[PDB]
Amino acid sequence: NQLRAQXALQXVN
Amino acid sequence: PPSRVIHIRKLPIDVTEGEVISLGLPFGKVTNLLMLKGKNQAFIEMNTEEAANTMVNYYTSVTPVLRGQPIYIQFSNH
Ligand SMILES: [N]
Repeated sequence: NQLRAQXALQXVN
Repeated sequence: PPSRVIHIRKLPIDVTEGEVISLGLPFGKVTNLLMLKGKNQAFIEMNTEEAANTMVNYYTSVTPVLRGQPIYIQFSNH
């Protein structure tokens, strides 16, 4: 989902 | 035209979100991402278009590869 994008986006950011 | 978001084709079948993000990290912050595992493609959005420029330029000389498989990258209509 857009769920796994965002969590992985956030890890890095 | 150069845009913030870079379209990506020919991606591996189980390509992790992490992996598509780790493509534009050498060139700046990744701000957003949409994966289309159904068409083996994805979109990736960078903080600055100028980061998206250094992106495509680099990956026109160095093959853009994700775990041994090369992929095809290009600008988009954002
Ligand atoms: N972060």
